[PDB]
Amino acid sequence: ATKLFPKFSQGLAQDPTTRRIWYGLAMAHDFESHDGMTEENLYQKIFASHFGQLSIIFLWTSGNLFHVAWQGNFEQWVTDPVHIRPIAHAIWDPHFGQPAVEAFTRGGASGPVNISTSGVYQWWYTIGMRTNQDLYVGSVFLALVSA
Amino acid sequence: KVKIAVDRNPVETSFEKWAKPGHFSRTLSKGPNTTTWIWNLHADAHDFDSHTSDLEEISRKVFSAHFGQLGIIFIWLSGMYFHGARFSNYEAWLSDPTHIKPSAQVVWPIVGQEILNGDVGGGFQGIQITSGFFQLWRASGITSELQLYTTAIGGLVMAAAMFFAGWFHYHKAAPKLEWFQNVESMLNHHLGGLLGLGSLAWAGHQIHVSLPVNKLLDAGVDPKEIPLPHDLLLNRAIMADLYPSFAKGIAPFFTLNWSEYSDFLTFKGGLNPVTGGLWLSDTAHHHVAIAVLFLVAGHMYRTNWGIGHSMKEILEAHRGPFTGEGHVGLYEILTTSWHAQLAINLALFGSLSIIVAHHMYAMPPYPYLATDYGTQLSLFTHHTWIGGFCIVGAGAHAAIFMVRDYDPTNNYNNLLDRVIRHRDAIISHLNWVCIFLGFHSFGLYIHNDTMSALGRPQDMFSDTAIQLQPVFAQWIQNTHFLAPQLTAPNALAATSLTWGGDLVAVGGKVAMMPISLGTSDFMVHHIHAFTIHVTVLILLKGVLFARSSRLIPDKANLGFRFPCDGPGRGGTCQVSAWDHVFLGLFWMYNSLSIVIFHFSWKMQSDVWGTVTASGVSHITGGNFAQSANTINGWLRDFLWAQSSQVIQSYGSALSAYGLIFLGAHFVWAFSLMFLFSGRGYWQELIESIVWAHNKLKVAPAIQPRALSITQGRAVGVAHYLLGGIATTWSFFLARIISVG
Amino acid sequence: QAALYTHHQYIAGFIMCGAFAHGAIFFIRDYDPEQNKGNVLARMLDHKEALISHLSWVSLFLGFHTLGLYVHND
Amino acid sequence: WTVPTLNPDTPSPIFGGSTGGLLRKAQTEEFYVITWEAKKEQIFEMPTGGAAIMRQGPNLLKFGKKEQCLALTTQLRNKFKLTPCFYRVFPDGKVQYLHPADGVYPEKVNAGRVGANQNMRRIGQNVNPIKVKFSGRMMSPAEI
Amino acid sequence: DIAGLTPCSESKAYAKLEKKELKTLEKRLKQYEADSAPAVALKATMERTKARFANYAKAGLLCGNDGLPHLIADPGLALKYGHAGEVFIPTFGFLYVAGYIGYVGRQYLIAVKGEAKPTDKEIIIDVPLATKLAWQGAGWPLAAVQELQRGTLLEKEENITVSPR
Amino acid sequence: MKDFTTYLSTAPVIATIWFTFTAGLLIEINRYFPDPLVFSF
Amino acid sequence: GDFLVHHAIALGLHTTTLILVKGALDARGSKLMPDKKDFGYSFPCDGPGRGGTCDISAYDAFYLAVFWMLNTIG
Ligand code: CLA
Ligand code: CLA
Ligand code: CLA
Ligand code: CLA
Ligand code: CLA
Ligand code: CLA
Ligand code: CLA
Ligand SMILES: CC1=C(/C=C/C(C)=C/C=C/C(C)=C/C=C/C=C(C)/C=C/C=C(C)/C=C/C2=C(C)CCCC2(C)C)C(C)(C)CCC1
Ligand code: SF4
Repeated sequence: ATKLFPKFSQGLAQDPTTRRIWYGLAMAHDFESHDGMTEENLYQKIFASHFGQLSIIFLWTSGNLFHVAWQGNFEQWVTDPVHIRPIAHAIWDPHFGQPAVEAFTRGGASGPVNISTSGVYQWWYTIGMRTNQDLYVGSVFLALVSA
Repeated sequence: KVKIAVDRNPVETSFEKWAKPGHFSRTLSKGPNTTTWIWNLHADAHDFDSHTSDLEEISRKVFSAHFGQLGIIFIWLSGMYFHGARFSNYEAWLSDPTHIKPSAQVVWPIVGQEILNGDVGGGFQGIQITSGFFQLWRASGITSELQLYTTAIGGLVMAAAMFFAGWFHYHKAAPKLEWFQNVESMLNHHLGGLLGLGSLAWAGHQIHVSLPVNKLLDAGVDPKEIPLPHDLLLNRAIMADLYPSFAKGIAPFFTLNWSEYSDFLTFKGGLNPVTGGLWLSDTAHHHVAIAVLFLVAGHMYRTNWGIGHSMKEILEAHRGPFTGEGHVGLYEILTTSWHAQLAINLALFGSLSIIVAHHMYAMPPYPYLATDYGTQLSLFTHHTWIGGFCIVGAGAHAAIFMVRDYDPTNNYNNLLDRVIRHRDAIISHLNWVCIFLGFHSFGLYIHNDTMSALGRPQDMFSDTAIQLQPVFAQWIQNTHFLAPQLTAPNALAATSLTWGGDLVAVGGKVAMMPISLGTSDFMVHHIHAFTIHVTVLILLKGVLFARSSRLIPDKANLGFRFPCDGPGRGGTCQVSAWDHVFLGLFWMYNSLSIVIFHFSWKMQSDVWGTVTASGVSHITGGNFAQSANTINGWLRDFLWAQSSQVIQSYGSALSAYGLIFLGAHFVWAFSLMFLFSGRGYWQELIESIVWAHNKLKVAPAIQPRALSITQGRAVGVAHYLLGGIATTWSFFLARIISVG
Repeated sequence: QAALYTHHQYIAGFIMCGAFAHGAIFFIRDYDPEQNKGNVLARMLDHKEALISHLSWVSLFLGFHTLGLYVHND
Repeated sequence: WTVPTLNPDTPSPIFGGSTGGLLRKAQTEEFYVITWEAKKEQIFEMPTGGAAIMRQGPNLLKFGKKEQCLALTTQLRNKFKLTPCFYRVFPDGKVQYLHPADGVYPEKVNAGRVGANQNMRRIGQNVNPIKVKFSGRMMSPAEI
Repeated sequence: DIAGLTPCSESKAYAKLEKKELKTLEKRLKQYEADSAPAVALKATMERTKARFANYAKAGLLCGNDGLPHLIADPGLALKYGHAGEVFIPTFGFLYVAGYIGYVGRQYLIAVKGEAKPTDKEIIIDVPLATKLAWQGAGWPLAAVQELQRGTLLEKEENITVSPR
Repeated sequence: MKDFTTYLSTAPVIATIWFTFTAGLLIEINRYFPDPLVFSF
Repeated sequence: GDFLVHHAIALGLHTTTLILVKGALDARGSKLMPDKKDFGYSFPCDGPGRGGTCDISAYDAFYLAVFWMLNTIG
């Protein structure tokens, strides 16, 4: 047989083993050794890939802003930060039992939240955020930029 | 016609070949040119099939080597008795066995090691022994250090005798082949002579020395006032004072009136309540019956007179419908090959060792053994490990027989042939059962861990939640506890206290208490079964796929020990039977580690402890039934809780363990370089350093070469086992010597 | 503090290992000797045994003395 | 010497039936068939496991891969001094001849062979892999 | 003083540690008799211990806040404040003996390369020659600098270098 | 007797003898001069 | 304590540099194999010949270096 996956290497998409699956996952970003790869094509693929990476980065940061702004307590943390702990995000796991959720509910929240050991709260308090609304605005902006 | 057949002066005695290293083989002889040749000199020293190709010479070699091994054992025993005699506190221990701890080693006052001399009690200083020679010596009747010294001298003399015997039988009177190939005479003489007459002689020694001396010692008189044993041999009336049957002499024996020997040949069951060991009358009766049994068994085979069996006839008569020709052709296999014999004998020998360990904790035979916790733990652990190693050796030499000495022309339709001919079914089903046990036996622990961490402890497998009861073992436990009333009408008690019943306490501590079996026991037992089956899988796969396979059709021609067959056909690293032995070693380590952990924690939680006359307060408070279903339970309650003594031993008389702990870790982590990496990298690095020597004209004229693949693997597993086992040794001894 | 510092340290480790890995890939795939005849890049390939030898030496020295002092204190 | 075909009515050696015989590489792709003529009955070893008895006269077997036929060929040749020949059979009735495929086993040189895959330079006269870069696929410099 | 510490003579922590060790040692000593070899060894330990403390106080050692001696590894600093006997003299001693061992070995290697079978005399030591060379190099550094200044210490570029570049 | 001396001239025997010598020498020095840390002398 | 640990860290850096630099510079070829450049970066081995050559590629040198990176950052 001569299966489709993967199309970048013909000799790889030839053998009737399960080596083709693992190797097709492994040689995907080895642009220099695909079939029919010139040099211009190499540079162009690298360029577009860089754009992909930038999109993922900005989308991720928007995610952090969104979850902090929605499920966190950044509005209450700025009044007294030698006190009430940072909040990263909230949990909804159907596998929990009663003392589990009774335990995880900490930091002043109303459900299973877990503490934010990331330093985003101090960063955003220093640079000049004060409320949730500003964080939401930042998240929307960064999602737009990622798009 | 079985007879003596000996040749005269085959090999002369001169130092000539000691100055010619590697004289034994044709390949090694020409002298070194690389550093591979040194390791080849040491690797093939005992490979007696790789010097010549004749049976007789190999047999003579292995015979004299056996003599050498016996000699070194005698030197070892002599050392032990000597150190007991001169550098110990044995007499102070006999005066008071409790509160005086056994010590038999004294260190020299140098850089500061003199803090290792502990306060063992009795006005003595030294290192506490757990080998338990003191209880053995009290069981034999030894009361003075002079007798120990005499035994030491006797041991040394026997050692010299053994080395001379070896020299004699290789150089002056060396037997022929057909002396060796008379297996039936060897069976008769071993079964009768060695086992039987040894049992009978030791029964004699017990009846005439060990029974009365221990009767007086347990009666309360101090050991010096007790009469010397030759007064017990010579004077009948003292024995008549102790056991009145001796006043009638040996008249009851020869007229079949044996019922009058019920004073020193008994059948009472449990233990000596004042001592903690077995009743010595039972022990003497036991060896008498053993000797009669073996002396009867030793007249089974035909040697020179018409009576008796032939092995070939017995083997060739057993063949059924499902197995073709049956056993026809196993006698020629088992009289012309040494590796087959080594395989069978190592197998049964190691399994025998493990059974020794189990019976030895269950029914403590020596006086004042059960209340010396360290001795119990050390003896069980030691015999466990020796059994494991021997069984893996059985695997290895069965593989070597498969590679070298197997000839299919003499072996056509046969049990061995048919096993080879459906190895695929065998290994496939063994693989299946390994995976089944894996998922269930370990997933139970993962599930209990998850449920116990998610807030719901009601959905985990335990004694109070969903229950898994070992109903079979509990039923067998009750069967044997009830045995003295229906199915053993003449015993007064059960054969041990682990089957149930009352408690035996010697000096405040617990000798043995009944053991209960719950859900944690169920799960750990299936863990044991799982690891045992995996090791069987690896070793049996090595044996069956030693000659050929679907991957390599000519694996026999590459030999027993070879690294690969290139990177081709995908890659064929580790296809020899030798590497199957290698991985088997790793899994043996795993399984036995689990076994001895199970024993240690179960005993510290449910058996040992002090009888404070307020019930029983165990050492760890009895937390096994609640904690041995979570991996967190083991990691916290066992490894993290019980390491407080081995990590804080600095400054006390116990710091050697807390200092050999870390070294054991170091060697364990040092093995990983040899295991993970490969020799090409080291070859290139060694080449660059060779350049750095070529610059300064210090080029070694022998050539530096990296280790071969097989040697790198072997060194890796050596360091791995050494580090792991040394860690466990240090941990166990520090813990139980500290709190036990 | 703990998580931030630990995070950036491990990230730095992986990045540096990647740097040397792509050095090796450069030598295998993209190096050309005739274009690089006599620059510093060929000089580094000329005396590499000295480099590997002296790195081996310092590694040995630090290993022996560090482990020795720790074991002695123990 | 011309290229011979086989006669598929030759008997087979006596053997009990192993596990390790033909799987379904034979049903869809190929299986190999070996043939030799013995002189006296004798016990040989299968390259799967077990022992078999060759017959007095022509024989015939069938195997899965090629290393099995080569293993049995080496064993029958260096130990018993016979002349085996093994074929390749496709699962529709197609028979291909191979080993020797020259009449003479490929150690004694037979005039009339054409050498292939045979470079004519010293091993250290290969080009750098920068000068074969950016071709149709992955190429070793010593493949050009 | 030298990086914010004090010498052990007036160091309070020094005497406290000394008292603590003597205390544990006498505690071990209490339960035996007055003629027993246990007590003999224990009193020997007391003597060695107190002598060790006096010897460390006498040599002008420097103790931190734990009361333990600290070594100073700096030529100018140790030579200026009287501490040459803790790193400086030890390093010159070790370099002497280590270069001695290396030089003796190297001379053996050149001595045996000139034979008919260099490997046998490597695996089986020529004991007369080895003892002879074991004496002949007690002054190695002079012979070393002579071999350096004559250019025989270093092989030229007939060493085997990796192929290719 | 010549071959016995040559056997004594092998590598591991001389390693054993020489390391016994060096070990014993250091041990004796550490007995007669107990606990050396600095040189000052 | 800081003295001892800083030396341990220097040991880590010099060792990891040794493995990586050796892998990089011996990527064109070694004496165990003088045409390593014909195989590319990550190839398995060269089989049992010449004493067997496991882990000879530059990929495997970096492979060994990763362990040291993890240790040193540890
Ligand atoms: C009653 C006679 C007798 C006894 C006691 C033994 C005992 C033994 N034989 Mg044995 N053997 C016998 C008859 C006997 N054999 C016969 C008739 C043959 C020829 C068919 C052989 C052929 C034979 C072989 C080929 C080998 C043995 C080995 C052994 C030893 C096994 C090691 C062990 O666990 O011993 C436990 C240790 C002891 C019991 C210590 C006691 C030892 C003393 C010396 C008692 C030995 C009695 C001696 C055999 C009687 C003759 C003495 C001599 C001066 C005439 C053991 C000492 C093996 C061995 O170890 O070789 C050295 C071995 O390789 N035997
Ligand atoms: C195998 C071990 C063994 C040995 C060595 C002995 C030995 C002995 N038992 Mg004994 N016993 C044993 C097992 C053993 N038993 C067992 C298993 C039981 C339980 C059934 C008993 C039950 C038992 C009882 C109930 C009694 C003994 C007694 C005795 C002693 C006297 C035996 C007797 O009356 O004459 C037996 C005669 C002989 C053995 C003949 C000996 C022949 C000599 C040695 C030959 C020497 C000849 C030679 C040329 C001399 C050299 C001369 C010149 C060089 C100087 C004797 C020391 C009796 C005793 O003394 O009680 C304390 C006694 O009452 N035993
Ligand atoms: C009765 C026991 C017994 C006997 C007689 C033999 C005999 C033999 N075995 Mg064998 N074996 C045994 C038990 C035994 N084995 C066990 C229990 C195992 C499992 C571990 C093995 C595993 C095994 C393998 C895997 C192989 C053999 C091989 C051999 C043969 C060559 C041995 C050789 O040259 O060693 C030379 C001697 C040594 C290598 C000594 C080194 C042993 C280690 C490194 C030392 C142990 C460290 C020590 C405990 C602690 C160190 C102290 C200190 C230095 C720190 C020989 C016929 C080899 C063979 O090919 O057979 C033909 C082979 O490949 N055996
Ligand atoms: C802890 C590490 C570890 C683990 C888990 C295993 C696991 C295994 N080894 Mg193994 N091995 C290891 C270390 C380990 N090995 C090391 C270090 C060595 C070197 C000596 C070996 C050498 C070795 C050999 C030589 C052999 C094995 C074999 C086996 C298998 C035994 C069958 C079994 O229990 O599978 C059951 C699987 C488990 C118990 C793993 C846990 C599974 C969990 C509990 C449940 C899985 C469900 C999962 C959660 C669902 C996924 C959800 C997700 C997709 C979202 C198994 C795959 C043997 C084998 O394959 O034959 C049977 C075999 O021949 N190994
Ligand atoms: C700037 C970043 C960067 C870039 C652009 C590249 C780019 C490249 N590298 Mg490279 N590399 C980098 C960083 C980078 N690397 C770093 C930091 C390291 C050190 C670790 C390496 C180490 C490295 C090696 C050793 C090799 C490359 C190779 C390559 C080339 C092919 C990549 C490929 O096919 O991988 C395909 C990618 C994959 C198959 C992904 C595998 C997934 C990995 C193992 C992570 C999995 C962890 C998992 C997600 C954890 C989940 C946890 C779970 C509980 C949820 C390509 C030119 C290869 C090359 O040139 O071939 C000759 C090659 O051999 N690189
Ligand atoms: C415990 C773990 C451990 C240890 C101690 C080492 C030690 C070492 N590794 Mg490493 N390594 C490890 C794990 C370890 N590694 C792992 C898991 C891997 C992954 C595969 C590697 C991969 C690796 C590579 C790839 C390289 C090293 C290198 C080195 C050397 C670095 C130089 C040095 O520090 O000299 C200090 C040396 C020691 C501390 C060795 C101990 C010597 C003892 C103390 C002397 C013997 C004491 C006594 C006499 C023994 C008596 C017993 C008797 C029976 C003989 C050194 C030998 C490099 C190297 O060799 O560079 C030169 C190198 O290239 N290693
Ligand atoms: C490993 C490098 C190293 C380092 C970091 C130091 C560090 C130090 N040395 Mg020093 N030293 C070293 C090696 C080193 N030494 C060696 C190998 C020698 C033997 C040649 C000396 C000989 C030496 C003397 C004789 C003196 C010092 C002094 C000093 C201290 C201040 C001067 C300084 O830092 O100069 C920078 C050092 C270097 C860049 C390293 C090269 C080593 C040079 C030769 C030492 C320089 C001495 C300096 C010029 C004296 C300045 C006087 C000061 C009052 C301003 C400082 C603690 C002085 C002191 O006691 O301070 C209180 C002092 O008098 N050293
Ligand atoms: C003292 C000080 C200073 C100075 C500083 C400095 C000057 C530093 C430097 C530093 C440095 C100086 C660093 C460096 C580093 C380096 C590195 C990190 C490297 C790396 C490399 C690599 C990685 C390589 C790679 C490669 C290869 C391997 C091959 C070829 C290609 C390439 C190149 C890519 C100042 C005054 C400013 C201030 C004060 C303080
Ligand atoms: S040389 Fe090493 S890696 Fe290569 S096939 Fe053999 S064992 Fe495997």
